[PDB]
Amino acid sequence: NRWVEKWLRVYLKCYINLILFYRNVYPPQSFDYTTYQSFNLPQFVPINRHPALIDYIEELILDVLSKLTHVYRFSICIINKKNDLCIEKYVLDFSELQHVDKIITETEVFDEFRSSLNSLIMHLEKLPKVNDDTITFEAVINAIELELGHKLDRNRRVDSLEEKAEIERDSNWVKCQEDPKIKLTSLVGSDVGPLIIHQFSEKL
Amino acid sequence: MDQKASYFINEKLFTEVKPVLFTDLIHHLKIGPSMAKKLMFDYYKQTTNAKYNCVVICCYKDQTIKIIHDLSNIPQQDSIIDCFIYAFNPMDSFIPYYDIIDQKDCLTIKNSYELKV
Amino acid sequence: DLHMDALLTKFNEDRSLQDENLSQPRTRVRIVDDNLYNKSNPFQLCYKKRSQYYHIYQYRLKTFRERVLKECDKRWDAGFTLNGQLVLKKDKVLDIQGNQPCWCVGSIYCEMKYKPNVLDEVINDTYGAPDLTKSYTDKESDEIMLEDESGRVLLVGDFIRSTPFITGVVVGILGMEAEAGTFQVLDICYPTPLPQNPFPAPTRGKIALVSGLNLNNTSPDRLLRLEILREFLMGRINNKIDDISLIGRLLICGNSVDFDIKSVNKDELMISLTEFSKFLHNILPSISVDIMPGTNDPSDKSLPQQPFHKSLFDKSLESYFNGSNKEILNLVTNPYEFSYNGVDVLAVSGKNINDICKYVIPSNDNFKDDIEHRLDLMECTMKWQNIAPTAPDTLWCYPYTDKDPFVLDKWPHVYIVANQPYFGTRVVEIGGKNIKIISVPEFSSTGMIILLDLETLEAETVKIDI
Amino acid sequence: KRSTTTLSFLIKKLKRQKEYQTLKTVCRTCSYRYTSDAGIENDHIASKCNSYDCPVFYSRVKAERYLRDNQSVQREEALISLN
Ligand code: SF4
Repeated sequence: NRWVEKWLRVYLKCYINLILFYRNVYPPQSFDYTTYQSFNLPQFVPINRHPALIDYIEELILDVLSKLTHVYRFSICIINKKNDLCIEKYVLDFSELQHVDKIITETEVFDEFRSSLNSLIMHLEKLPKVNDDTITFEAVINAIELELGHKLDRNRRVDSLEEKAEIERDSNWVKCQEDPKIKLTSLVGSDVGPLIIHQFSEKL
Repeated sequence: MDQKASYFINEKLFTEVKPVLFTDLIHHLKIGPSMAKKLMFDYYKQTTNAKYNCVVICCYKDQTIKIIHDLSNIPQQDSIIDCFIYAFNPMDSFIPYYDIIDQKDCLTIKNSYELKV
Repeated sequence: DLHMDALLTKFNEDRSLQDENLSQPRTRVRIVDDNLYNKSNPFQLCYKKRSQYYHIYQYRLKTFRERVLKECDKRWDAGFTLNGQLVLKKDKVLDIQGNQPCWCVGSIYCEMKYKPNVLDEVINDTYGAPDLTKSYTDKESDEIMLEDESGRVLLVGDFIRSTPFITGVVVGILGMEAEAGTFQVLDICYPTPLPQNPFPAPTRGKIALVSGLNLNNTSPDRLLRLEILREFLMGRINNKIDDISLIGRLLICGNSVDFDIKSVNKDELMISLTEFSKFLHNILPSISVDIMPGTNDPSDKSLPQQPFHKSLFDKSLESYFNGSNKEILNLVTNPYEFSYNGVDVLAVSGKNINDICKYVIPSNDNFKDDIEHRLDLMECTMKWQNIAPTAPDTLWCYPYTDKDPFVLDKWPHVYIVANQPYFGTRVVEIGGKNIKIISVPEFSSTGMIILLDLETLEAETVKIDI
Repeated sequence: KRSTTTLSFLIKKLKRQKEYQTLKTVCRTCSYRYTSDAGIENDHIASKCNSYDCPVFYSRVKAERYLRDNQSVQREEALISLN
């Protein structure tokens, strides 16, 4: 957790921004290609410049990093708005992540991130174009041993910003279930020492 | 060699998704630019399963270098002095990456001075 | 005329595959700088030493007046008669009164109002800037005076109209008073011609002129163009070593990185400098590199910008910065005079001409933002022997003491002004000497590089699409 | 060999210098009302204005004091690190 958090946050930011841009979740005019977005990105990743969207993405990534000790799968679901049905699912496996109980040069980490993001972009390019006008996205995680929404039964008298952040992050999730022609396409992840991440995608 | 180069290009194009340049062949096989361009052209053939985008550039007269985009209407075809394949792009946006390269023995032109330590 | 595959088959299948031994690579032509260690770099100042414009103005006025008086004495010497009568010498502006020709020396006074865009830019970043347009509209114009410490006279006529002028420039007006305190203009004298080094007749190589790299974290196409330039300079693309090996040196003339200094942090600038260092390390073993500070580069806002630093570069370049390896890498002051194989070339990043062009002058009725107008401005800069006519804009406090380096002391063989919107070359004959003026365009947009021959002084352009 | 602290030093110094240049340009443009001049002797006259009713004067004098401030020691530190 020394340098793992920063690289993981950068990778999550690149992943979310690429998925938003290439699936037309937000207008392409609001995205710009850049390498610095308060962190040196491994590539020229198109990052949205809407302040509310940036804050939302950063908060979600921080929450996921906080809960990383108990979550083994992070998914961004693409759901239509005419009906609440998921049409595309991108799964980011976290099978123990090779957690650093006790850390490697940044160059190889960025090279592996470049390979994984290039695989993701190559998969996304061949997908059919998605129309504008109310296509939206959704975030779902798969947990091992946790229970959220139950930390507000003691009146949670906050004292500092850390306690308020913990309370708001515990209460910002709801319980969901596991739920044809589902097509599974495995992608390229990172095989570096500290970070062992597997990438998946779903269609239909 | 048409075998090591093809294997390296296939690896760098499919195993680790990254655009491959002819300069990559120059640095890997320790060959001159002309041999690298010929090997790239050879790999362009025998490609019944085409799963990449070719980035081709041509050299005009008056020392002008252009990147072909339209691929249908190339202006001033009579003034072309050279045309080759610059890279194989597995994605749509080229956007390559550049790193530190040790040109110990792959240099075709060297400056008159030598690095003194 | 044919499909792309046909051209690829025609060109690639007939590859030469010759002369590429790769064990004995062709040696680049040797190009040296005679000013690497000689003495007294005029533009090398001390930042620690640090309004002082009064002394600079006095020195400039004295030197220019002395030179113009010498030229006038050479040209308008006693005994020179006009068509009707003899011309007299007048020391003060008030002595030119009569129906006889006469000449006097004084500074030129013009309006030179600021452009509205500059006014808006400075107003938006001051927090209390007044309506500066009122300063120009209250006066509500188009005239030129001649100030020589005794008054001013209006310079009417036609010879004075067809010449661009900047305030503070002294001249040798020779005319006739006609009907009022307005003085006609018939001939104009400039400072006496300066010495020039002899042309080194003789083999000889060329030098590449590139400026305006503008390495930004938002535009990746500029990185592609820089990589293509790196490949072309190494002979990987042209495949004609017999011509590539003649390019002795590469010259970057500023604007390596583009950023907003008002809102910037260390990380993104460090990323850009690491990219620049990667390019340098990948190009240094094949060719020598000379780097110049730019207007938007991380160097002093004034015009005499000192060399960058030994730092701000990757650790892979630490071998070149040990001090012994200066012929392959050299960081230099923004204005400099390279003695390339005896060919003295003066290089300016273009801040002076850019600062002159931000003024709207209600004069010179007989170009608007054209290459010809800027070329005429540069020619006037050589004529006036003043690199920076607009001292309050380009120059800073304490340029020097009693000897301003920006006043020319020796005309160079080749004059370079970089970071210009358009490219253009023009040779001018001033006092029997020949100076070549080169306008280097920006590389970020229309990324042309100028190949200057050191044996015949011909500038050929190389254009890279993307 | 240090590209972190020196880069911040240059960032601060260049921001200060550009702010000072903008203030001087504004003062020169305002003094054009009286001087009707653009070159030298206009900025010299503008530098002698001591109007207490305009914030630009306060900003200009603050910037001038800050240029002559301890930044001289900061420049010396940069010189030592560069060497
Ligand atoms: S008064 Fe305010 S505005 Fe007028 S010159 Fe002095 S500072 Fe500039």
